[PDB]
Amino acid sequence: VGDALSYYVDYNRSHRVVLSSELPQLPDTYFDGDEQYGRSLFSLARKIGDRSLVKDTAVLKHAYQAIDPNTGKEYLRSRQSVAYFGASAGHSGADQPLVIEPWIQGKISGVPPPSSVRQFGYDVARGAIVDLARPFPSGDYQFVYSDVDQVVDGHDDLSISSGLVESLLSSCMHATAPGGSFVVKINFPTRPVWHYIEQKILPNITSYMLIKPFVTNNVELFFVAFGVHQHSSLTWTSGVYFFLVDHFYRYETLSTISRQLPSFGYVDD
Amino acid sequence: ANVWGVRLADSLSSPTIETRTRQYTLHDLCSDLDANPGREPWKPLRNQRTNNIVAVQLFRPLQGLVLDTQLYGFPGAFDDWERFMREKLRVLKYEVLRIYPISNYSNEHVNVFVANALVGAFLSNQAFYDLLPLLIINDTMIGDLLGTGASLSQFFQSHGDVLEVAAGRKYLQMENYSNDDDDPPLFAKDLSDYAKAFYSDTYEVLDRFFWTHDSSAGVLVHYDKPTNGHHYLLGTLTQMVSAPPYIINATDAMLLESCLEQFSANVRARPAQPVTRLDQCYHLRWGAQYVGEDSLTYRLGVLSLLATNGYQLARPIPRQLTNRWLSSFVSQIMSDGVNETPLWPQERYVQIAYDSPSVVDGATQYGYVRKNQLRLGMRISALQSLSDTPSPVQWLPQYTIDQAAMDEGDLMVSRLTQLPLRPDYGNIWVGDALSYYVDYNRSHRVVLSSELPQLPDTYFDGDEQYGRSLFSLARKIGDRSLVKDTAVLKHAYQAIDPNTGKEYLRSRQSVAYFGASAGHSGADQPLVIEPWIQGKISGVPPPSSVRQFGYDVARGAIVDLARPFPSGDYQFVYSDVDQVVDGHDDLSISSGLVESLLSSCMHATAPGGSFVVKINFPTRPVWHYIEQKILPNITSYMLIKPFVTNNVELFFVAFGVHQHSSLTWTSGVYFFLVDHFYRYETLSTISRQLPSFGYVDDGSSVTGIETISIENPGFSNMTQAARIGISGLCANVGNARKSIAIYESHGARVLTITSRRSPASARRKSRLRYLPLIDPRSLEVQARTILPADPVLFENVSGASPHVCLTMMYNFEVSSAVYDGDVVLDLGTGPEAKILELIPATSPVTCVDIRPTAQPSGCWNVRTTFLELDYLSDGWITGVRGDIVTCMLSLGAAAAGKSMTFDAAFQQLIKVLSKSTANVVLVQVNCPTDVVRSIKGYLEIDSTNKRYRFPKFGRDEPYSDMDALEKICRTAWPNCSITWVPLSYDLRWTRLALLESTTLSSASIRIAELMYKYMPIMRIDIHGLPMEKRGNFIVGQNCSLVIPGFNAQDVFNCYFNSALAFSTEDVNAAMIPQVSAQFDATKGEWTLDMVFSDAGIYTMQALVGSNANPVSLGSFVVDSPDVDITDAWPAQLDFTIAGTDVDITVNPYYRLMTFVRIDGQWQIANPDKFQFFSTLVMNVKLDIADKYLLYYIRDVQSRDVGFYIQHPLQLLNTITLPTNEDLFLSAPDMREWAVKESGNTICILNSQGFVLPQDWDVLTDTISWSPSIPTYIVPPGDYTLTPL
Amino acid sequence: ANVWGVRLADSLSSPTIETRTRQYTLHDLCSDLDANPGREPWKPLRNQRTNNIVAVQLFRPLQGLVLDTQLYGFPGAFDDWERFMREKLRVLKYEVLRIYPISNYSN
Amino acid sequence: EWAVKESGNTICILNSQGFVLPQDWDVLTDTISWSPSIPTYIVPPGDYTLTPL
Repeated sequence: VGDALSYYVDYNRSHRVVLSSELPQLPDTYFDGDEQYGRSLFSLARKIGDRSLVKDTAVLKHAYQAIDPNTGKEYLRSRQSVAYFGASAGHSGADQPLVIEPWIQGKISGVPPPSSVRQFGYDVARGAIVDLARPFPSGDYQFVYSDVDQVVDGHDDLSISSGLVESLLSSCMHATAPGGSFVVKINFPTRPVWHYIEQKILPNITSYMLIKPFVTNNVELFFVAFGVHQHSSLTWTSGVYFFLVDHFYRYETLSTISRQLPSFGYVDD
Repeated sequence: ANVWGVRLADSLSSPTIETRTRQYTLHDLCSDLDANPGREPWKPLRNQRTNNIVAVQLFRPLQGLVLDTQLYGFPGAFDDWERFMREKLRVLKYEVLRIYPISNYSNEHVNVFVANALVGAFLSNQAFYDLLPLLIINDTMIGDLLGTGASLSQFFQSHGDVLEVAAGRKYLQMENYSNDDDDPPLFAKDLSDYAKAFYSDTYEVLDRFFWTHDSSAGVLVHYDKPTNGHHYLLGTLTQMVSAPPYIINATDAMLLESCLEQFSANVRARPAQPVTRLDQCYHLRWGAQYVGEDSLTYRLGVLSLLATNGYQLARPIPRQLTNRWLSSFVSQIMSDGVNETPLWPQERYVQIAYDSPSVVDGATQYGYVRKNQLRLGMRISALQSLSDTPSPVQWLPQYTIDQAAMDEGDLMVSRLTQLPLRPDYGNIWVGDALSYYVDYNRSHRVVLSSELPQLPDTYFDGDEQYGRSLFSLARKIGDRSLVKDTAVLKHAYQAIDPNTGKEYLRSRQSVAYFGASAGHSGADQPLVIEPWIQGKISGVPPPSSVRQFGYDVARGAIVDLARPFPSGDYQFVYSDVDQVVDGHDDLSISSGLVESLLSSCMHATAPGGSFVVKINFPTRPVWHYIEQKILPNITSYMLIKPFVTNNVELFFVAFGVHQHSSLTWTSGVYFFLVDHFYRYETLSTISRQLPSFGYVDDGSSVTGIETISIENPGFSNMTQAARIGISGLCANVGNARKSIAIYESHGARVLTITSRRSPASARRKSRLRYLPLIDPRSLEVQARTILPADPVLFENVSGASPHVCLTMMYNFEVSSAVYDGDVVLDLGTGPEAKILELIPATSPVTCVDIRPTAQPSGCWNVRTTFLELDYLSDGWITGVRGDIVTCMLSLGAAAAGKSMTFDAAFQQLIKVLSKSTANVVLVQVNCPTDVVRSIKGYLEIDSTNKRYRFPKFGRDEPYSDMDALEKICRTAWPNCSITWVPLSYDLRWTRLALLESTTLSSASIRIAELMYKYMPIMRIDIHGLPMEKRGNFIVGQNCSLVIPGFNAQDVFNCYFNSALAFSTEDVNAAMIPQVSAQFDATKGEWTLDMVFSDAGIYTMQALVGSNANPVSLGSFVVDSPDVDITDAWPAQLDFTIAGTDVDITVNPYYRLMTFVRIDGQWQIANPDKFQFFSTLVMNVKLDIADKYLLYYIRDVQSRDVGFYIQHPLQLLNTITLPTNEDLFLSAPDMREWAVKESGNTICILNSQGFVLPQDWDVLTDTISWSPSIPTYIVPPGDYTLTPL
Repeated sequence: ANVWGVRLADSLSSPTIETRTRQYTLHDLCSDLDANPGREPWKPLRNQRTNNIVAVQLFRPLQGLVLDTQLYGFPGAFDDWERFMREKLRVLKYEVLRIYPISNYSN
Repeated sequence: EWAVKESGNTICILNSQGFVLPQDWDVLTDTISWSPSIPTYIVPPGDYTLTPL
């Protein structure tokens, strides 16, 4: 029970350089039967409000505190253009993410309202239906936010998982204007993914940050990219290393536990 | 995915955990019999509309109700039923406890079968006592009964090792039930005997049992968790009619209900959440030879199989079922089509695909078989439970390399369209009205009526009328005659008489309203009057009285104002009297009346007074008449045009009547009219191309609605016909806004796509050779409901934002600058490539931008190539072909992105274009074409650091000075001809809005026009004829043009918005203040020396040859004077009726006027408080209220107010007050203000029950901005005003 | 304006545009039979003084009422009439759809 | 609702239903208040005091 906690990390030049290949991999058993059971039970027995909200408000507050050295001021300024990639109508009957309205009305401290917010995604209501994994008609946005999900049934399908992340990332880049920033939610962090970002993205962004709003036990992650389309020499750091290691360990230990509990609505004999 | 009419989702999903079974104990029985609030053996079902309980679902016991309903004697109301049941059940309970004391039998196992019959017999008054001894199980729930010769065979009888047990009612219908669409389906399980159950402890036996037993009806089996032991279900011959127009058999029914129940569970499947049974589907075991491959009973088997294997319905299944729904579903199941899946029914056993999620085979020992070589290439994932969406949603189609014949497209469309149909038109134009005016100016060049523009001789042609009517009908606005009157009235009240330094129209004068109309509104008079008289109209003080005359009067006198009649002298006569004409040859009559009306006004207006006369059709003869018989007898005049509908209607105002003068028509008048007529003309040619107001769209009109609807769509697999159509529609509207909807209609699920076609989309279409097919995925995934909406032509209701309008302005120019065959090179093209809809379908293009396009490829008719790259980089242009280059809204932000200066990027751009084949270049550029002024809220400029800031996007862009840009071009192309495109007056661009079903707003447009002055299009003809600017191109100063390359016999024409500014052929008849034409034969250079009176953009054109051939040169800009201003106040202030004089140092080019911002609106300051005269002096009467109000001085000489000058009289606010002088007091506003003397409250202004203090006095004519509020004269003292 | 007792105005005036005809489709029929709030096949007429609905004007279908009123068994109150009609019309609708499934005859 | 006072003289009440921006006041483009919903104004020289209600 209770509010959710957030774990994060950001780029620090003074940190020792690390290569994707040295970063922790996603457990090869993450998709085994019981592993799923564990994650489900935990999810069901967890008492909390609308999830997608707590998560968004969280990252949003964090991303708004990032300061650009070449300005001494925030990468995310108020009154800028926004795009919410993968917006969902939800059964709540709000017809859009719960974050939006509060955000726009300035009810969220530390996160000043934007100028406008466009919504895209298959499950949209106040937006346009599109396959964000491919090019589509839109403008330039100073801030792109993507809660777009990645789905996989088995482990050998992680190829697909990662592949979409690639396409999503790329799509964001193209949609984000120069000097802007974007966020991309990643369901299953894999080396191939870390490598890709490393090779094709870190070198073209001023800074980055990783966030984890802990609500349910899983590996889900939030990658934030600041100052887009500007050559740099960024790389994975030690902080990142440590961060992930803890991140995966946490999950791992909780799983082995929740895995020993009874079915949700079981019959005790 | 997709079987028959039913569409399945692209993913599978199934439950993983099954509940562990719990045996029934005596305790439980009694507890159930108690029927306590939380745990009753029943559950009520409500009608989804009315919400009344119409039926109950029974649990255990109560599954024994098997006899005629008449025997039970149940009441009809639910709440009564509960009592009835509770009571009887109680009695029975004790009967049980008497034989089995809870003290000793509480944990014993009870025989469900018996339990059920017990209650069931007792509730129907049948012998029940002989059942009790069997209530507690001896050794086998079945074995126990196999022997017995007790109770009725109505409950159960034995057949050797088989036990026949009667299936009891599952649902008990209440009284309210009515087979209503919104009533719940009961699947026949609400009637007598709907099935017979046969229990045994082993299938081999049940099977052999049916060797000698009819099974024609169908035998079902639950191989998962047999509700009470292994058993087969035999359907009876009863049926369900609740869901029309079908008649379902118990067997089919049972199948159906279960089948749906699983299809449901498959979606709410959560790995850690257990369900009663893994597979809820009943499987047909015996008697399939009576069912044909085309019977519901068969297809249900398929559906059942799918559901078991994990398929999910693409359709949303309500939590509570209703007949209408079931009816619909069944309807789909029975529609044409085929079984797209690899699953077929087999009595033999249940087939589980190798790659299916289900796990039953691992949880049961008999019944299922998993076929290794039976695979469904489907991903595993549950479904998204989305709520229903109240209005259609927008959809952006993405395309694929697949092609189709253009014909097939159009055909499929016409085969799927909902057309014809009458849609709601909507509104063409919205927002307040704009006013255009002009007044007499001695310093203007004299003009004769004969030189003024005539009314189009086609103004009365059929279509011309149509146009004007449609425009009128589609225009959303309040009472017209009001807006018009208030308008002119405000304008006429600001006219000042030199022989007085004060207004011609003073307050409290006599008025007469000629041609007053009663109107259908029921006001019985013009709406202006009352507000006017009560002083609710700022800047227009109330008169003394107003008399009304006219044929359609109510509060006046009926007369023929065209002839003499009994009346007095009026200081101000206002005539909204109409002039009517049927044909053009009748204009004689039209004009003739104007003559008579004018004359009549004159005679009715007293000397020194003024009058207004509305003129329907302005003709030379009219202008001439006024010229010859009126201007010479009036001090001054003015022309006004409140633009509401497109027409030529005009308002002529005459001031200081009956006083010899030498007035004449001026240049301003000329220009004015010319624009006036042009405006109309261009709008007409447009509105003339729109559909009838309330027309029926059959798809003929160039501008209309496109819409198709698919019944029980199917994508995943064999589509085409569907895919083609959808693609076809997209071709017809291309780039237009498209919205979809998924809903049920008459039993079928429907997909409806709606959009709108325009002449533009048709352009793109004609540019196609083949029809590009869309990627259905975006739709295929959709698994919800989106309610449809009624079609509207002009959809939006706010009217295009300034930004959009602006965008269109640019786009328009592009489309008109390109002709057939011309090759195009557009830089910074978007992914949608709107360009394609602008340039001709015969002109090939090359689109360049960093971001990849979303457009198709091989489908084009003429070359259409897209490139991924930075057009600003070096080395690539070389290989590219081009004739005309375009770069609209890109270079600016392009630079901002590279942290360059506009100059920098522009220079670069030019350098790149330098090595091109291009002859012409059009570039939208961030550069001021007039004095710098910010457009609050839309465009704010930083003089210091060259930057434009657009608050609507939060962007920052740099800009440069005209000189620099021109320089940069000239150095590159010395013979280039630079021409800055003029649009702040031309409305032709509007056709890219109206003809495209996009509503326009008067305000939005004006703003867009202002922004253009700082974001103009620079058109460059590289192989042109250069001009040399030398003078100081500012208003009222000396400019000079040097034009080489011509002869002494060649002429030049300078235009100013389609208006001829002057022609060297006769410098004496020039609308400009000064022009000089010289030619230096030695050099071959002409030198034009001029002085302009109006700021803006002028274009040059030359006529060469004796035949005179028009050749265009560039255009130049004439900035406005300095917008600097200062108020110099004296040392001592004057709080007397004389007022204090303030020195105003400002250029005379601008006309001033004061205002006040009250509650977010601009109010014209009272003309009796402020007085402007001659240097410039402002006499202002000091009001105590001034300390609570802030006035501003704003320029008015333009079609816009306070643009160049908006100076706040701050010193007026901070003036200090005299504690020993009689002061002037008026309420700051409409609120209640507390007047205080030394902190001592005296009274409260604007309060109900206000009483004028004895020592106070009232000022004859008020000073407050609002005439309704009076001004007082307070005695010396220290006052303070506090609002409440 | 002036013939007999009727006085005419000094001007003439006439419509210029005629509506393009639309053929009736099965879909339309059913939609009409549904008689949904906005598009019912009838319109009530009120007494200009009392303002009570005293009669209904029928459209299509419903232009087939040609037998003795006694045969139809219509109620007397308007609001009751609406229900009465709505219900019967519904029944008929399905009868139609049974022979002509919307899936195939909608257009 | 906060009562803005100038030399003890109540001027207006912030956050009140029916609040009307004083003529000599001005609005700051981007607010400063911890809560973006609350706007920042620019008041003329004077001795101010805020009282809550």
